Amino acid sequence: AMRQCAIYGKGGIGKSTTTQNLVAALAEMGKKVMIVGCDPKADSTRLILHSKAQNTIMEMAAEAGTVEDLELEDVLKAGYGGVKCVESGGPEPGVGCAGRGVITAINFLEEEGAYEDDLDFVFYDVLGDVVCGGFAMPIRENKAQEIYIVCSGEMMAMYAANNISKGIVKYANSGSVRLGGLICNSRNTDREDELIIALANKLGTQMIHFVPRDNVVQRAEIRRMTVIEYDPKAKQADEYRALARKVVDNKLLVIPNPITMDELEELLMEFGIMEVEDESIVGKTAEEV
Amino acid sequence: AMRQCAIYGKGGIGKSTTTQNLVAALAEMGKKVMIVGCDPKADSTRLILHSKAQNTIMEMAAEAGTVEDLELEDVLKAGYGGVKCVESGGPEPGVGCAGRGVITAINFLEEEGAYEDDLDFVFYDVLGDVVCGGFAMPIRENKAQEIYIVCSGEMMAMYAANNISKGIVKYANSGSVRLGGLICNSRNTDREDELIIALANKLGTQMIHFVPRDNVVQRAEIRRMTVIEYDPKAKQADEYRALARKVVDNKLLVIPNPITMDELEELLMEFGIMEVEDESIVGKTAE
Ligand code: SF4
Repeated sequence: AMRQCAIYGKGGIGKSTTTQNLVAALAEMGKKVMIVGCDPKADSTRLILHSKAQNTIMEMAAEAGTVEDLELEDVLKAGYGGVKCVESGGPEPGVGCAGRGVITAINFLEEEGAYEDDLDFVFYDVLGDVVCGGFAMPIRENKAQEIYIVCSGEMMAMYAANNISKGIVKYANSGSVRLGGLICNSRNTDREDELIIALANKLGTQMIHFVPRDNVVQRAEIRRMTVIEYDPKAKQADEYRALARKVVDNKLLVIPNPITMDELEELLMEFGIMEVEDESIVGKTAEEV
Repeated sequence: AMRQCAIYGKGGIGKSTTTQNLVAALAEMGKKVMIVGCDPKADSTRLILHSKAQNTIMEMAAEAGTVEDLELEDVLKAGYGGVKCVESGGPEPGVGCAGRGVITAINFLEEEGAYEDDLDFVFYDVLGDVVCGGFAMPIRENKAQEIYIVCSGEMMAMYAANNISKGIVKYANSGSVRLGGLICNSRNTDREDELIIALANKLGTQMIHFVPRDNVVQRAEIRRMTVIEYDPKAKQADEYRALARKVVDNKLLVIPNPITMDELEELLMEFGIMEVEDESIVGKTAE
């Protein structure tokens, strides 16, 4: 009776790190979990396998005679906590569509019976920036019912969360796909905490957890590992464990309430991220006072 | 002889700011220019029009029903120095496609005769992060002949520069889309200068210009303007005029030579952005 989840968020903010650590803690708790990477951009499996780069289904295709001639074992690779891993692979530059590749990979995993196995969770790690139909395919195709949005207290991360929420709504008139909460990947930015709680509230959801910035996360990283594995006796490990427990016992699943741009900027100015715009100087050259 | 150009690069490194400043410098030089924004998360015309957000072709049709029931005048606006600005409009979250969106905007403007107007340049401001078929459409359709890639001395941005080069490589045999050079948006990083000149070399192109970081940029920005208009006497203005001069006279247009991820990491390490990997302590606990 597995739960299909998706962690969405923009890049450049440690989404993959928080995802893998989250997945590590779950395994530690006694859960069988499978990670399906769906981000063209940042290795969402290296920390579970100590790998520099896991071979993707897409490259194992644009070379190994296309899909039907692939062996599950060459794609799926278990790691720490026996957590199974899989990397979809992004689109062939200039030609492919990220959405299509991701679906082809999921299909493969279903057909080759990868889900018919005793698995508690499955986390799809999707790039959640420009939420085009491509990247929303995991939602349109009912391949993940619970979505958690990794964001931080900065403009683009939040614009991204709003866009990801609009994608979810678009398919709310048809399915179990729901928003389960926001995960704030701290940037040690003032009031980031409150900013995300306020955002969650407006969206109709919750901030499932605040992941602090801890220099241990990076040490466990350049050694290609999660914190939970490096130093289980680390304060940070408890941080993810707290997140792992809350996702397990989470019952809030809603159809988000995207906000407007003005509404979003209001939020930013309200909690001290972006300043109020001085309308008097707009368009004034230096010569003009 | 109108030149069809495009500036490609990832988000978060000042691409649109450099694009608008560069276009500003061209207008100051007498060039009649038009900007067509094709970036979902970055206003590419706001510094030229002094506005917070320009009505996009997409949302101005979702209104009036559909493109045919649309007036050029409502989509194309002119701002500083006569520069004409058009905003494509990103994809409807969860459903649209950048490839579809850009073609819709290009086709309309062509049908409305926005191009044959005496115009010396057209600049497509395109997000060049994941170079999926959708964001490469301006390439597949030969709408952007000379591409200039904005990048900076950092992994993701150089990686983006590489992926854009493959996109250009992929349609070599069909059109006239070429790589004109790289533009380095300085990030106050040591050697960034050299790093990007090295990358260009590997790619087979040129570092057309190094754009310094300078607070006058943010000060013009906050007033919704380009440095050229805000403070024509500032050194940065000359920095942009220099880039515009090299672009107007540029004749080094090529088909790029992508590199491997390994060839890319070797570059970061050499110029010291990335450190060497301690083989030995991999996955080895610590304790
Ligand atoms: S739907 Fe998205 S990922 Fe797919 S080709 Fe279009 S912009 Fe790219």
